[PDB]
Amino acid sequence: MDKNELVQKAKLAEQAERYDDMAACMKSVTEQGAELSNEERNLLSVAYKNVVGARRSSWRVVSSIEQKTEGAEKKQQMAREYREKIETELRDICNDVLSLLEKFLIPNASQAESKVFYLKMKGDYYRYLAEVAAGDDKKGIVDQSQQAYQEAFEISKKEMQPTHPIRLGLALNFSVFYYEILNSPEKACSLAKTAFDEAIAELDTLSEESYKDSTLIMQLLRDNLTLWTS
Amino acid sequence: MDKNELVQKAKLAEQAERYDDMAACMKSVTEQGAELSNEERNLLSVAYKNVVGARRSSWRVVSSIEQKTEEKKQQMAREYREKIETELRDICNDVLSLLEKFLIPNASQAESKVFYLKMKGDYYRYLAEVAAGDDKKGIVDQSQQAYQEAFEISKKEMQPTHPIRLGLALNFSVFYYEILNSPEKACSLAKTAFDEAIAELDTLSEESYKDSTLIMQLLRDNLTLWT
Ligand SMILES: [Ca+2]
Ligand SMILES: [Ca+2]
Ligand SMILES: [Cl-]
Ligand SMILES: [Cl-]
Ligand SMILES: [Cl-]
Ligand SMILES: [Cl-]
Repeated sequence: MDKNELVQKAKLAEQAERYDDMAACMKSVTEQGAELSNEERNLLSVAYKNVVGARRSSWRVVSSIEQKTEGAEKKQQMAREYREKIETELRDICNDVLSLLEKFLIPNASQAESKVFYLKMKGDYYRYLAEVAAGDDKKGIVDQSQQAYQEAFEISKKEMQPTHPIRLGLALNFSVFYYEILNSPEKACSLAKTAFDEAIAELDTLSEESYKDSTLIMQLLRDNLTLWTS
Repeated sequence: MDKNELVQKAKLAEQAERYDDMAACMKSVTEQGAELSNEERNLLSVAYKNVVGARRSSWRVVSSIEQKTEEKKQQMAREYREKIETELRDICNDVLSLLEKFLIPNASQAESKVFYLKMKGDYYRYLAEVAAGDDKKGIVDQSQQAYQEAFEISKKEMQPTHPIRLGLALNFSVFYYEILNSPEKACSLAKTAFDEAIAELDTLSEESYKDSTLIMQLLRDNLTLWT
């Protein structure tokens, strides 16, 4: 009921691996209208990542099965219908997150760190809608994802250090957007490489707190470069 | 809606790791009242094992947290445990109702009789893990009686290397160790099952050797742990 009580409840749900309970708790905290602490922001993000992620993973298995059944018209129809059922769940999750971002999280974000984080998150959830969209609505959704990422990108470039894990994480996800959604491997590689190289160049300005996360994300950036290069 | 379609939906749901959907499909298949095939009963078993399993795992983390508290936090942990318990009991009672109404009555073979009686033992055991005081003694006896009848039929009708007989021995030994706190009985049961399987090891066929030997390894791992 109370804010602090809902946060302790979310942490308990996290430990129980009951992420729908966790998402419900952090949604309620967000809806109280106060700016989320760094802890609360991370709890919200973890909760919804796991809720949407379960559907994404399932949709990837059912869509793959649907495509890899040629002659079975009845079996393919079942897979198609189950895929659509899963899509509807996924869309409702994404729309709940995107509504929270638009109504509470983005307008209340009083620091560049926070604003970049939430705009990146907006980019991610429009990207998850884009993964699942049919041709008519897809171009619009893809553009919404790109615009969110692009605004996040410009703010992080202006306000944040190249080694900042949120700036690096944005570069990772935006490069993935270009590769997987926009089919633009050259743009994806150049964004990823530039982010990696800028972090390498400013290796002095990197504190002992965000020293691990930063270097882990840099490794992921370069892993994508080597993968996409072949 | 038709059995064959529901079975295919269950398999789809399994691939998707959507186990509530899978359990719902196999529940409705069972409720048509025809004896389940080997494939169908295994789908039902996997579905509900995962559905109850999620609650059991959650109940193991929230119960522990409640234990290690000194406060408002304890009452929150208690109430969340109780909520998880309610879900868990409703799952177990669904499975146990399917077992009483459909599965155990229609079981035409000793193999399937043992399979379902073991299952009955398992789901009362999961209720026993979560019971306190009055109800527990009664819950524990139902588990034990299900296992005991299964055990007698398996010894009579199945070879020591049969995976269902071995799996029963494993779960019944775990019942003795974890529910009845009878470690000597648990070890004796597990040791006998392992040794008897080792002694008749030419009585396997190329199909079931992998499952049998995996359970044998789990039996011995428990013996090593429990010593
Ligand atoms: Ca859940
Ligand atoms: Ca599920
Ligand atoms: Cl949940
Ligand atoms: Cl969950
Ligand atoms: Cl499900
Ligand atoms: Cl599931």
